[PDB]
Parts: sequence; structure tokens; C-alpha cells
Amino acid sequence: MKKDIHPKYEEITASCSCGNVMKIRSTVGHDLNLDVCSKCHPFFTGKQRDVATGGRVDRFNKRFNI
Amino acid sequence: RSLKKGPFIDLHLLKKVEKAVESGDKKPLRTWSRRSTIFPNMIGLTIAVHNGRQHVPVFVTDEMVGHKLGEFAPTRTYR
Amino acid sequence: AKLHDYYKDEVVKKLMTEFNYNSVMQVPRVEKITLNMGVGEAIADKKLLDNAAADLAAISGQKPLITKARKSVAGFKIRQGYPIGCKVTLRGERMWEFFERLITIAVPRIRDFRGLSAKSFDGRGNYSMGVREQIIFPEIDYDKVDRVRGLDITITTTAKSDEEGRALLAAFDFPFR
Amino acid sequence: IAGINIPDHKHAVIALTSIYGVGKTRSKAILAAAGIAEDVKISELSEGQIDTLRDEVAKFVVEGDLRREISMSIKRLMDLGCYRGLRHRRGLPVRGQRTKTNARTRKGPRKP
RNA sequence: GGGUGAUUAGCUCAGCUGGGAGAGCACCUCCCUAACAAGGAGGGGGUCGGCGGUUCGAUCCCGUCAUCACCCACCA
RNA sequence: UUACGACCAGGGCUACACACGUGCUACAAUGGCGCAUACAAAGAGAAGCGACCUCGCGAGAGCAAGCGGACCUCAUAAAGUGCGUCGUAGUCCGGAUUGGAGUCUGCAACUCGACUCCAUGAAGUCGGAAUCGCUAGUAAUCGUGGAUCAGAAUGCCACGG
RNA sequence: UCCUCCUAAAGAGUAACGGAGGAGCACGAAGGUUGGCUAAUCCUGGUCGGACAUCAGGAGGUUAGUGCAAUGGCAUAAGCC
Ligand SMILES: [Mg+2]
Ligand SMILES: [Mg+2]
Ligand SMILES: [Mg+2]
Ligand SMILES: [Mg+2]
Ligand SMILES: [Mg+2]
Repeated sequence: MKKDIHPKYEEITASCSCGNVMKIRSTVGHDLNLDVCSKCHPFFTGKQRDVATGGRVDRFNKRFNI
Repeated sequence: RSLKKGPFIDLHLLKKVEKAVESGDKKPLRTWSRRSTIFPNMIGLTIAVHNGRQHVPVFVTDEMVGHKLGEFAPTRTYR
Repeated sequence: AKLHDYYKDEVVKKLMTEFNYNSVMQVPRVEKITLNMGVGEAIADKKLLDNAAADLAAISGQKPLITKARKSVAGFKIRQGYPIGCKVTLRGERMWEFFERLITIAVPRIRDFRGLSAKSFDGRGNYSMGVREQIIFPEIDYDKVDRVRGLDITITTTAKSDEEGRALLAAFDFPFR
Repeated sequence: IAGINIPDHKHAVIALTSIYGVGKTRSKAILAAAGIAEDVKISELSEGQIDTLRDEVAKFVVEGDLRREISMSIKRLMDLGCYRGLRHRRGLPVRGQRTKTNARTRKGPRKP
């Protein structure tokens, strides 16, 4: 490129708390250990939990213990 | 805020609702029972409730079941 | 690259049969990524634009070109030539590296993330996205930043339709809605 | 340091209270359920325990989810047409306090 | 018929070839007082006459029209 | 005097651009928060006070003695002290305002009750001109009780440190 | 006193107390060259960000720009780096 006007680029290997470790090229300087990556973030199971609202007569029905 | 057991409803307003679901949707029910809560079998009705001087009609919605009819009828008018 | 050959196998095999293309030159490919950040508030002081350029260069392995206002607008209290934003063009290897290190470890870090809009296509197959928060990239260490300056991504591809852009971009596992 | 936002420099019990949705007792329950000493600070915690703290906080509605939950509550009342909703729209106290002289918090700074 | 000047808060007026736009008294509240005045504390106001124009800015700069204030209408 | 009298349900007396009077809680380190522990006086109670015990994180709920009371209950007094921490930040100060979850009393807590738990954490960093009380167990501060009262005191009336 | 247009009657010129505007400078780059480049405006998507800021692609094709009036000119740009 422009011959040393750009930041450093090193093949680091970033790690995750739930596995998910890969060989990456980035300008960081230390392999940061982050939380769930794309392989574990709940956008495949959490879709069920995405519709978290529903049921008000349910609330009425549960209060009716009489 | 109400009781541990036995939610509250006036008898006359309970009877009018049972007569409603028996006879289906009908003309608005005029009641003064601002204290009686809402039951699920009142949803779809257009019951009118007192505000001290007039019966303001309220169309019961799925959400308004844990509340009381007077909660949807203001009493004092401001501006 | 890491994802270049991945694309060249899976996406090409998929889109050769999806649209009955007669040639491999017909299946759309992504050509560049444009990382934009219009600081706007650097009219107050240049330090903000320098800081934002630092963050952009940290995020993407390239120095950011400083973009100056094209025309004077009295509403925004700027005049022609005021340095007002930073922009990075990523192509080829750096393009794919940033694409992977985004769609892997930067979208998951979005606070309250439930999916990127799939209808947000300009009509020419190109896609755009806002982050509202730069810290979502790992390169920001929280110990040298000052603000939460947001960022904009524009994935410019050679597709000729929104359906084509969506088809190309879904094969990479794009966290749409 | 994590927990969505950054807890800084404080004892783990009281640093964790910076989480929107975690107060004195919830933070005590979290540290009890994580087996972390109350008196120790956030900089002496291992990365092998903060992950447990993330697990513990995950059993509670927090910043993103909570602020949405509160906003849903107020809006549902505002759209409901009930008295509580009406008070929310006009900015007047909902719990049933005076409006003759007090209620400067809900009304805001005084204006003639 | 010709020429000149002024227009800024409710009133009288200051205001930098740019910079929220200021002063007295009027107005608002509170003190003082039996109660008012006077006095003392806090506070708010604006079409900068109006569309216009070289301008990094138009209050003061930029042709104009609107109005009110003048001045001149001599030899004839 | 077939209503200015009488009855009923609902509403209002609780409104709210603002202004004033009297108060309570604070703007902290002579303090906040945890653990341990000391020292009162006065008073009230029979459709009432309600031990102990069990279940509730709690408000308390069930069972249930005793007491018309120098006997029983309300009733562990709190400031204090001892230890530890917090290290001057709108904070481990402030505890408003809102969102849920509830307990009680009451035929009934929406207008419009009190209280508990979880969450939130607003003004406020000692107050302009002016102005009030107090001369000794007084001012200041800390808690307790009673009347009214089914429930509802930051008010009132009392008590002691 | 000077510049631009019209009056001015298709060469030049052409008056009035005719109709409209400007100048009394600026620039050691805003001059010379050699390379390179091409606007205004609108539409669509995009974090604060909207009527309009920066970004991406589409229309459009000089309606832009020229140190300052007006006229003539300028893409091989005379415009921008
Ligand atoms: Mg009545
Ligand atoms: Mg506290
Ligand atoms: Mg609390
Ligand atoms: Mg003072
Ligand atoms: Mg050239």
C-alpha cells in the first residue's frame, strides 16, 4: 500500500470464552478473549425467545387461585 | 393491592356480563360499578361506566383485564 | 483468503444453480467495503476528527481519508472544504478479512442485537449498515477512546438487484432479521 | 471487565450495582451465587470468575431488556387509556400525590 | 413637485466595515409594611420596518419600497 | 316547607400554569453501611392487646396461651459503645419519581389507603433580600406512647435518653 | 475618467438629464509547465444525522465553476487537484 502510513497487521489468533478460536489478521496487538462468537450467540435458539411478550388473561388466570 | 384471594366484582355487573355472553354482543351496558374489576369474558363488550355525571363507554380490550372499569373513566375534567 | 476461497466454492456453486447463470462471470461478487464516519462535530475542533480517524484506522487496517464538506450549508453551519468525515475503502484481501472479522466477532457484540435489516438495499444490490457504537469492534481497548462515535458500513457489490444482493450476502451467514 | 457495561474500581458487590437492574441485594445474591467475596474489588477478580458473573447476571432482566420492558409498560398504559396512562402522558404524578403545591419532580423545574 | 434623516423591548433611547442584544423605567415573583408608596432581592421581553442584494456575518454594509419627521419650492 | 326538607348510587372535598404559611428528609466522614452489645420513662388494651411455635427474604399468615392487667401483650428503645469497611465522589450521601411483585384492613383500595420486596435513582454539595425559637435539663438531637381510628400522622398531645 | 449589455437599424461606429449594472483592485500564487481529474440538482439505502453535512449507487449532463459587474468564451477545459 502506501509504504508504512498504515497501522500494523499481524496474524493474531483471537479466543472466546466458549471455544470459538480462529486465526485472524487484524490491527489489535494482543489476542483479546471475548464472549460468544457467531457460532454461539443465540440467533438460532433465541429466535424462540425473541417473541417474549404474550398472555395477559394468563396473568388473570394465574391470579385466579380461588 | 386488592387481596390475596378472591378478586372483586359486584354481583349485578357479573350477572349483566353473563347475560351478555349468553345473548352475545348487544347494546352497551350502563353500570355505576367503577370498583368491579374486568374479567376475560367481558372482552368485546362496549360497557359504559359512570364518571360521576355521565356514562362514558369503554370498549373492553384483551389487555384491560387486571384493571377496574373506573380506571378507564376519568372523573374530573381539566382544560 | 480465509473467506475468499470459501466464497469461491460455496457461493459460486449455489448461485450457478440458483439463477441458471450461463457463466461464472454472471454471479454477483462483492467488490468493496466503505467504512464511513461523518463526525459533523469537528467544526468545534479538529481533535474529534483526528480521534475518529484513529478509531477508523484501528477498526480497519487502513488510514482513513479525511472527507471535507463538498458544499456550504448554512443549516449545519459549515462551509465548503471543512474536514467533516473520515472514510476507508477496503478492497480485495483487506476487504475479505474485515468482512469475516466483522460478521464473526463484531455483529455478535452489538448490544441488544436481533438481526440486521434485509430490506435495506439501495436497489442496485449494495447494502448499508450503521453500528451506532464503535466499541463493537475488538480493536477498541476502552483505555484510549473518548466517545461512542458510530460508524457506517457500505458493502458495494456488482449485483443488479436486491434479490441478487440478498442471495449473495446470505450465503456468508449474514445475521439478518 | 464486562457485564454489558463497565463496572469500575469498586467492591464487587457495589461495583455490580452499576448494572441497570442490579441493586444492593441482587448484587449480594449474585456474589453469593458466584462464590465471590463481598469485600474484594473488581480488579482482583480472575477471568475465571467474571465469566461466572456473566452467567449470574444472565439470570435477570438487564439494561437492554429492562429498559425495553419499562418502555413497554409505560407505553401500554399510555395506549391503554387508563388513569395511570393518562397521568403518564400529561406528566402528572401517578401514585396519587398532591398536585396543588408539590410534584415538582414530575412537573419538572418551576415555570410561570 | 424635489431632497435629507429616522425606524432597535411596553415607553425613551444606546449599540464594533461581524460576534443571543443592551441601559433607565415599565412588567413578574418574593421580602419589608396593618395596608400601599418608597426601599431591597431575584427574573423574563426583541419584526433590530419590511421579501432584496457583494458577504466568513449582515443590526450597523445592500437598491429599494412602507410610515413619520424635516428641508427647499427662487428670478417668475 | 310535593322543597333550601328526605332516601339511594357514582363522583367531589385528593384538581394544578402558579403563589404563601407550618413541617419532615436531606445535601454527609461529629457520617453511611454491616456484625456484637448497654441504659428509659410514660401509656394503652375485651367484637381488644395478642406470648410461644411453624411457614414466609418481608409486609405478615396459621395454630394458639396469657391479660380487664405493678402479673399478660403491645415491648429488642434509639442516639451510645466495640469492631470492619467506605477515602470526598452527586459517592457505599441523598430515597424523590416511576415499573413490576405482593400483605393487611375494609362490602369494596380506579379516582383516592397504609405497608413490604425487587428494580430506578430526581432535585439537592448548607440556601438572596429577609426572617424565627430558645436562658438550663432549656436549645439541639434520639427514640417511645396515646387520642381520633376497621385502615389511614412528617400533624397534635405526652414520655424519657 | 474607465469597463459590460441594450438603444445600435445582422461589418465598424453611432446621441439624449435614455434603460440597467459595475471599477479606482486581487494574486509570489490565484503566474509557468507536466501529470491527473470533471460539475449543479434530484432519487434510493446508511449511527446520532434532519429539508439539506460525510458515505454507497442511479438518473442527469455543465442547469456547475471562473478572485470581483455584464457580455462573449471555456471539455483539448480557460474549471479542480
Ligand atoms: Mg354517597
Ligand atoms: Mg444509602
Ligand atoms: Mg429499594
Ligand atoms: Mg442564609
Ligand atoms: Mg493538463
